Amino acid sequence: MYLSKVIIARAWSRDLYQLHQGLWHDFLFHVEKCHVLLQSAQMPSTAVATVIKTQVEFQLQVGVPLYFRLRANPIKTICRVPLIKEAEQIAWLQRKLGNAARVEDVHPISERPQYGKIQTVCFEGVLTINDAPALIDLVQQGIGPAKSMGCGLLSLAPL
Amino acid sequence: SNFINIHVLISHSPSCLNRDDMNMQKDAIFGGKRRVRISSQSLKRAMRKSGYYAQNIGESSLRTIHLAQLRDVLRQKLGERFDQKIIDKTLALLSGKSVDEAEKISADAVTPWVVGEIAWFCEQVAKAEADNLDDKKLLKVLKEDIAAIRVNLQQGVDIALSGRMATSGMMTELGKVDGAMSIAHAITTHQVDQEFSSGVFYRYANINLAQLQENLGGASREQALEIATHVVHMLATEVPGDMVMVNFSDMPLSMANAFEKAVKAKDGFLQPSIQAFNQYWDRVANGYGLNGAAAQFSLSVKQMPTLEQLKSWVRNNG
Amino acid sequence: SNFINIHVLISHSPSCLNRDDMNMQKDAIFGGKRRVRISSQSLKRAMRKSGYYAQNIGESSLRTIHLAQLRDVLRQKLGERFDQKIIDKTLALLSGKSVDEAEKISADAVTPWVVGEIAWFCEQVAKAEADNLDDKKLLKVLKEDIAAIRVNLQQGVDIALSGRMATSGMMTELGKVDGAMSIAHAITTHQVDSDIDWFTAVDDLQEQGSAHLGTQEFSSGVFYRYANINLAQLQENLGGASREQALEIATHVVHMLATEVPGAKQRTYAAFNPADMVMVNFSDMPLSMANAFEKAVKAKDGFLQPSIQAFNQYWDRVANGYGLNGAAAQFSLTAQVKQMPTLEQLKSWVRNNG
Repeated sequence: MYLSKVIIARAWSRDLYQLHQGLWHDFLFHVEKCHVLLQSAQMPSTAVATVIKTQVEFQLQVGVPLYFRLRANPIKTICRVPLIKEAEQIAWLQRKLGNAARVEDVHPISERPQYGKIQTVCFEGVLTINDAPALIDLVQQGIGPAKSMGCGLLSLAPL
Repeated sequence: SNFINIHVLISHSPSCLNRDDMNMQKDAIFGGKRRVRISSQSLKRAMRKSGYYAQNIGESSLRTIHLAQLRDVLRQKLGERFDQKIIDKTLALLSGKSVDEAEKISADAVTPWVVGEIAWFCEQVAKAEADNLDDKKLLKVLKEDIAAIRVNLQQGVDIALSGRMATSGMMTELGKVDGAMSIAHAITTHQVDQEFSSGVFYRYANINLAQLQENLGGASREQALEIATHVVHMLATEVPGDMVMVNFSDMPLSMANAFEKAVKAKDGFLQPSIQAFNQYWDRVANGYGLNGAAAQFSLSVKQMPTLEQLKSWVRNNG
Repeated sequence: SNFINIHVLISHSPSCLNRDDMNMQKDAIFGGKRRVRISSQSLKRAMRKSGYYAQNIGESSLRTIHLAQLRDVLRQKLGERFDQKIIDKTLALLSGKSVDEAEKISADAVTPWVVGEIAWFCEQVAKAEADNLDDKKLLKVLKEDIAAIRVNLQQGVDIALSGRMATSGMMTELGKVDGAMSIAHAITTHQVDSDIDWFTAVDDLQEQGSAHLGTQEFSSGVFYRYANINLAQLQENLGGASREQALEIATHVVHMLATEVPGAKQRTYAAFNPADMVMVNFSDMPLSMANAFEKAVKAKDGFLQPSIQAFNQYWDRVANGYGLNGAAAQFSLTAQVKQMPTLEQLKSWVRNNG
């Protein structure tokens, strides 16, 4: 797996839809500022997508505390309507995390809407590793819908 | 001593407490490091809206700027006791805004109101009406006994605790209240970016006993000491959405500087926080020669077995 | 050793102790970086109005520009002592304005008054009235004994410390006072990026959002407080007080500078912190230590600890480089600096002339 720092020329970075194409020329990305973090199965440089820096497969361990950040699209369905309640969001997060890890503490930041509409929510907090390999697959696959719209990328950090 | 300083070292989650306009958790820089923060006005509304407050202190204050839906409410609450005319004149003279059948009338700003206090003014507007008292003269008569008005703040204690500001009408001279309680913004004692740990927040508040007595129309120190105890409880328990220290002094004193150098601990913040608090307290009382009546409740300066004992110790002065 | 210098490092919790007309924290560029700032006039009025002042020093001066209101206050306080005519004339002579029944009589500017001083003048005016001495000769002879006028400033020590300016009446000649104490603006030891408090005002009667929204600037900071006293000038401004009596005033000031905090927004931010270091020395020339923090102090386990290290390191350089001796004592929560474990111990060291 490859962890990267990618810059996508402002000309390209006009709308959300244009974003995944530039990096394509699946994988996972999260917008930092267009500044972007790129998690890819292959090593990532186009004139439309310059690469500042790029390879990692973590050892990890069981029962280990880690900081985490994740943009996601928590929604219901009766159209994919957003989950606005703080309780629903935190419950949503632990659910989709399954048995990979438990949510010790988390702050759900109801991000500003992006453009059909996409209501993103950034979950920040700390986890402890319950199922180590199941956590990796969750990272390498992403979490939630609108995964190509910057959502779904789970970032992890020690303490 | 006139000042009672409350030092709470509560412990809980550093998340989902107090948000800003960007729906992010409030913070603050202290000692050059980030601390999670809960605003003082957040704490105060959490207290006066809680059940404990309603059970021990009484009814909260009606804080509004919409005087038109307000003029409804006092009509539909003081309907019997006062004439529909007088009930409107009172509000008009009080706020300065000429009352009408408008359904949109706004005061200068959001001010806390007390129904009991307003009911009192009506009685004076009543005696005015009967004895003919051109409002200008009436204002003079009422200026002579502010204390006889502050008594009605026993209904709205949160006002007497946190004050009230007015820039319009008769409330300018008669309604200005300087809050008796000074409360800090709650901040963590440690750097919020080893093992997972909960957050340890330092809370500080103090009460001007003499001011509180004055704001309540000349209440006794015993009555004020009672309210003070309720405050100690709410500040030590309530959480928006461990260790308690109380001391008497002639001048207010915060212990926030105990945590100026942020607390570092690989497995739990409470214990080194308490030590940091104790270390600093010793240095301050020693250096500044403070001898006021102190009392500390902590499971790890008269020590107390429980919070309720400390809560009773305070009620008996020192 | 006519000057006693006062150095204070005092750390405050998140607060807004002094703000401008935009309700934003006062600041200052120093060493090329922004420092949160407390104005020297804020400190002085905080001290002037403090409980400690009223019980250790006395009653503070009456500072006003409204002579009609001052006329009524004087007519009340001195009404049993002097005739109404003596009180008026005396006020008219001192202010240079006509004191009648007018609802509004304004002075040139805000002026610090002392009721004891006015009373003393009323007696001279009374006697001059009896000797048929006109106002010109009265002014001529009063100008001969200024010291006898300055005695009354013992009932208004804030004037003796901070001076007085007059542009009308006899105060132009008789009441011009040059302050004995020089005080700096309180400046943070370090660069400060101020925080902002998004606040809200929940209307209990609104179904919508809050009835009012807004922001408020605030921060924490390790402030440096500086001041000094001209002992000779203080003795002078008090009518020729003793060196011991002047030192007594100084120690009260030393106390308040490590203790008193402006009440601005303290009801909702409560940064009631005492000083963490107090330094006092005697010298022939006033000496500030602000250049210890010209290079802004970076945090290393807080701002307080490296601030004091900066202060001490620079203090040693100045003392060595300029051959700076003179009694020096420090109180903290250079071998020449006698360490004081207690503030009270330090205060008595100053009363004892170092």
